[PDB]
Parts: sequence; structure tokens; C-alpha cells
Amino acid sequence: RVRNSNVKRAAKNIVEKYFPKLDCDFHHNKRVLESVTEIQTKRFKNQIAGYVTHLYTRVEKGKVKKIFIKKHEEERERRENMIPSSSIMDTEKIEVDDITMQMIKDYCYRGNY
Amino acid sequence: FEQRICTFTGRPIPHTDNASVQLTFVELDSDGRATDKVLIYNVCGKIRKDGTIDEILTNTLAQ
Amino acid sequence: KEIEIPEDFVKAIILSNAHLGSTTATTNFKQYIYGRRKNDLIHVIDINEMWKKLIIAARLFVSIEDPSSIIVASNKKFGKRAVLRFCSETGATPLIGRFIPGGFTNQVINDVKESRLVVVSDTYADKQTVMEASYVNTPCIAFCNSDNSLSRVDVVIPMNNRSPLSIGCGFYLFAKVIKYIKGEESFDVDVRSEIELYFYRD
Amino acid sequence: RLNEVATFSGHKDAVMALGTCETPDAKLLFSASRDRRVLGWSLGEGAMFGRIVKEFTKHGHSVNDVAVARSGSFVVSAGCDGLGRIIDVQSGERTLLRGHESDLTCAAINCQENKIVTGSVDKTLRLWNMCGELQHTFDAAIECAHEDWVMCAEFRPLDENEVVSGSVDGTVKVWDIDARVVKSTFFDGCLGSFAVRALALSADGSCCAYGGSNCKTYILNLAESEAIAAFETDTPVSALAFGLTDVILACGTQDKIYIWDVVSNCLLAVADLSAHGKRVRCRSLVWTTSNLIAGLGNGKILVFEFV
RNA sequence: ACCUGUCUGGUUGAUUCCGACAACGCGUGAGGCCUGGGGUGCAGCAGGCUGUGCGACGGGCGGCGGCAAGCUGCAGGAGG
Repeated sequence: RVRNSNVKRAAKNIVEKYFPKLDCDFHHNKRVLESVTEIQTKRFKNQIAGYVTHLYTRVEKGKVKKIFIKKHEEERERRENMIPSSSIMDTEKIEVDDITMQMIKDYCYRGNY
Repeated sequence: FEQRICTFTGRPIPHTDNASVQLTFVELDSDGRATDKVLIYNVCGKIRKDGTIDEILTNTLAQ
Repeated sequence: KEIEIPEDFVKAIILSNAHLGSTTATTNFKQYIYGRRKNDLIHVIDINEMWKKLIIAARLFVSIEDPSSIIVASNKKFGKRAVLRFCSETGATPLIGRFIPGGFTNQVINDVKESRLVVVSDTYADKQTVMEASYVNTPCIAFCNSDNSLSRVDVVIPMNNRSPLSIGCGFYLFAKVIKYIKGEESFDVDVRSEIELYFYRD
Repeated sequence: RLNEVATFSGHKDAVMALGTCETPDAKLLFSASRDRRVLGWSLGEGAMFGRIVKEFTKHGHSVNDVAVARSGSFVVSAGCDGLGRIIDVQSGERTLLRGHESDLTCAAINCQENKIVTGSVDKTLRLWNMCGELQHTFDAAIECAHEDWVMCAEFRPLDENEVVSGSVDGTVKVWDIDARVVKSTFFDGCLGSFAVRALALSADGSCCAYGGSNCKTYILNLAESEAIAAFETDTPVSALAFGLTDVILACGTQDKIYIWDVVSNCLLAVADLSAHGKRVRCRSLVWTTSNLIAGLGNGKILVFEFV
């Protein structure tokens, strides 16, 4: 069945606040949920903890664009710092097409068609 | 009572116009640094939405 | 006098293809056009007109007391780090992705500050922000392409926004003139290492 | 240099714990699992090897750990229903342990089979003796006791009554229980992402190891209370045991089996379990005198021979 | 006047949700819920009785859809 915003916004908060304490197995993922929240009825725990596992599977792939986890940007900034092959050194004697050089005739360098 | 005369048109800025914008510009030094004094500019509403506020502000600030 | 472009900076914008303007130019853009390529039917933008609109935009930026009041926005994902590397540097407030409409008018939402200037990457992509700025008496600088609309834009920076490096170069140079206007940093920047943070690499 | 010899029929859900015993000419294996049963496996002659001998199915929920005596007379069960049990494998009859609040996680028996420790998610690890007598609860009365669940706990073998205890805060807290005071609390070798899930003890009792949820394993000598070495793992390593008659370790993670030499501090071999299942997850491998036996999160229990 | 919010599309028994979005946040209803029914853990007592819990969430896997929501088959299971 389809979960609602009372479950999905809840389970979004659980994976967002408490991501490292979670795991892909559901029964461990429910065992954190009584320890760390207060949810009254045992069916509605299973509604939430089920969708937490359905979130934690795709956040393990990192697919969701909304939620944001402290580990997942510090790993991202390592990926952000590419060893830079910027073409400012790679381009030598820049080939600029015939009319593009004429606009730079006042102050010019690296002239090629 | 007083109403802001728009600088570029010379017209008064219309009554309670939201598109009317205050424009502030610091005077620029000879080497290109900021100075404490500021050019203060009044812009009418309709000249923004026409898009003609750009080319007039180019030639005014070119002076 | 007039500030001269560094050979360092003009090295960037040719391989940015920022002068590779567009196929179409409006009559509001023809003063930013020295010529058009007769081969590819592409208008080539004036660099000298591009550079002086940058320093006016930098002049308009610093004129507010607090740069954090300025809300700079970019809809596309090309300029996601171009506005993120900007606001860590310039000390402004970033807006990324879809601008939620009513972000300046509706007072039930208080995510960001009440703007005293906005600058956008594209008026086509951020038509919602440039309209919403006009409702609250807020100025608008914009990077504007050769085909782009320029209504409700105070300062047009004629430059391309349809390349991933292009707004990354433009937001870089706009950050470069800002501390040059304050005198915080001269043009001794060594672009080898700095502009790549603005660049969209994935 | 590892060879997967055989497999077991096994359960229909994740095996939480494995355990063996040194008996007069019989090698039992007790496999605790998530389908509320713990099986008894013999490993003798090859026709008898791999056949179910004992079976206990009266637990309420997942038997999160099991503990086999070095004498082999009895088997201590740790269940997620909240009640540990001490099962007499010849009788088939069990006692009960009522102390914990909820969801008991780990269990261990003394070298001398006098006392048993049971750890749970209620921030407690309560000790029982062989009759069901709750002697002491180690929650907050002793200072430097961890503030979350205890996922694993064991006994130091040659040491008389020292108990090791891994927890969700990443602190492997070890204490002498002779006087109820904490001896040491480790953190990455020095003294909730960092979360040790299972630990192992050596035969000589000095060498010890603990994996974790920080994708790292730390191997340390408790007598010096110093870290021997450290070994890095791809996924959050869960399973951990120690090799018999050699200074050799074997870690099991979500997908792979890392057999790490201690004294050489280099990786001897790796076995991947991706061939079997997709939700394969090795929980609680354990060594025998012949060859090490590793259980899986789908239900199969795989037998490997080391070279 | 009204419209948007309250929706192109996809989805659901559900205006249930995913998503794009001049809307953003909420609220009823829906759900959650309460009772009975099956499985068994403990406890108490004597056509066996009644307390206390556990157990299923669509979780796992395969294929569609992929910010997906979800749909569908199988295994496991007392129960889908």
C-alpha cells in the first residue's frame, strides 16, 4: 500500500537525524526506532520503520535529492576536488575562429585560426 | 509631500510603485577602489519593465 | 580611467566560449555586439563591454551596507557551485534550484533575508525571481545572453549561460572584481587553482 | 588460499550466531538465527557431518546470540524477546533469565562455566550464574559505562573473570568483575557511526579484535592495553572470530570474508559471498580446529577450509 | 464573481503519494486508529480460562517506473 505524509515525513526525519545508527535490515532498523523515538501503536511503528528501510536502501545509493547527511557531503567534497585538467594550460596557441580574433585586435596574444 | 523625480526620464516616480527601485553606486577611485561617497539613483517603474533601463544606465555611468 | 582586462582573465573567457554568444541578438543587445560570425551565424559579444558591465555590477553590489542581504540565485545545476563558491567568498545569501514563489513577498516563510539586491544567472531560467524582486523594490543585476530577455533587469552582464564553465567563469569574475573594488585582493589571483571550484565537474 | 568445501541446509533467515565446543570426540555446532530457532549441527564423520542433531524452537523472536560451553554440557541462548535461556542440550530443557528490559543482543559463558554475561539494548549487560540468579546489573552505577546498546560481549579466556563488551558508542569497555569497576575503555585503539558490532578473543587471551560500523577493524592486546595493528574494510564489518592454534583473524562484512594475519599484519585471503545471494551478509563466523565456519544473512551456513 | 493552493503526468481503495509547479504552510476526512480473528514468548489459574507482549512493514528478492511514488511475480512465513 501507499504510505502517507504522516509516515513519509516522519521516516524522512528518522533517516535524516539518525542515519549512522541505521542499517539495511528491517528488524534492527525497527529496534533503533523504539529506542530513539516514542511511537504509540505497534503497527504504526512498522509503517515508519518499513519506509525507513525503503529510504535507507536508496540513500545508501544516495539517490534522494532532499535529505542531507553529515557524512555524505564530506565524502562528496573529496569527489568535488578533482585533480584539475583545466584547459588553460592545455590550450597553447589558441585557435580562435576568423572573426573572433578581430574583436581582440587591441590587445592580443596566442593567435591561431 | 514630495515625490521622487526619476533621474533618467525626468518624470516623478509614480505613486506607490513597487517596480520603482533605489539604485546606489559608490564612486570609483582612479586605481579602481571603492570610495565612501555614493551615487544615488532613482528609477521609474515603467522604464524597468520596458527593459530600457539597461541601455540608459550604460550611457549615464559611462560619463 | 578604465580598468584593463588581465591577459589572465581574458584567457578564461575565450575557452569559456562566453564570446560564443548566440545565434540571435535583440536590438537591446546590438551595442554589446562588435560583430557576428558569418560562418556559424553566431553573434560574438564585445569583451570590453562585457568587462565594464562587470565593474558596474560590482559597483552596485558593494553599495549596500551588508552583502548578506543580497540574495543571488541560479535555477540551473550548472551554476550550483558557481553560486556556492560565490557566497562563501563574497558573503552573500545563496538561492539554488527552484526559487519558491513568494520568497520575497510572503512573510509566512522566513528561510532567507529580505533582499536589497538580487543577481541571477539567467532571466529565462529564473523568471520567477526577477519578477518577485520587482514586487519588493529590489534591484536586479543579471547575466543575460544574446537571445535572452532583459526586462526588469537593471544591469545586463552580456555573457553566455548555456555552458557549464560559462556561468562558472562569470560568477568567478564577478567575485574577482568585488574584492578588487574593496581593495581586498588585486588581480594577483593565479586562476590555475581558483576558478575550478566554480566549475561544474561531474 | 581459502577453499569453500561445503554448505548446510540451515534456516530460512539470518543466522545471528555460531558456536562450538570441545567434547570427548564430538564437535557440536550451534547456529542461532532470526527465525526463532537455534539448530545443533554435528561435524564428525562425513556422512554424519552437517546433519541436524539438536533443535530448540521455543524462543519468542530472533535468537540474536548463542553461547556454547567449553565443556559442552549446556548452551546459553540470547533472544530478542528479552529473555535469555540456558539450554541443557542433553535434556532439551531450559531455564530463564528475566532481568533485561528489552531485546537481548549478546551472551557469553565463563571458561570455568560459573557465570554468564548477557547484553541487551536497554543500556545494560546483566550477569547471571548457572542458576537463574540476577547477580548484578552494570548500567550506570559504575562510571565509564557506555550510554547505548551493547551489541557484543565475551569473556577473556585465560583471565579469571574479565569481561569485554562492545557497544554502539564504539567503546569496547573491558573490566575485571572481581571488584565491580571498569578496567579500560578503548576507542580506535586509543583509550553514532563508530559502533562495534562483534569482537573476538584469542586462545591466549592477550590478542583481541573488534570490527565496527565505521568500516574498520581494530586489533589490540589488552594486557598492554595497546593496539597491535589496524585493518580497513570496504563495508561495515559485522562478523569477527579468531583462528585456532595460529595467530590468525577472520573478519566478515556485508559481502566479503577478510582473513587477516595478525603477526604479519597483512591480508592472507578474501572470499566473496556475492555468488550466493544479493542480501547476503555474513554474521558471526567462527573457527573450528579443522576449518572455519561462517554463517550468512540469507540462511545458508558456509564451510571454508584455510590453507 | 472567482482561480491558484486543491496539479501536466505517474500512482493509490483514498485530494494516498511521487513529482513538476505562483504558491508556501497547515487541518478535517483517508490513513494512523479501536474490536474480533488466526501464530507463539512469558506469566497466572483450572468443549480449559485471561493477562501481558511479540509477529507484517509491503520488509526481502527478480522485472517494470526511477529523486520516484508504486505496480507485479516468487521465496520466507501461521498470515501478503
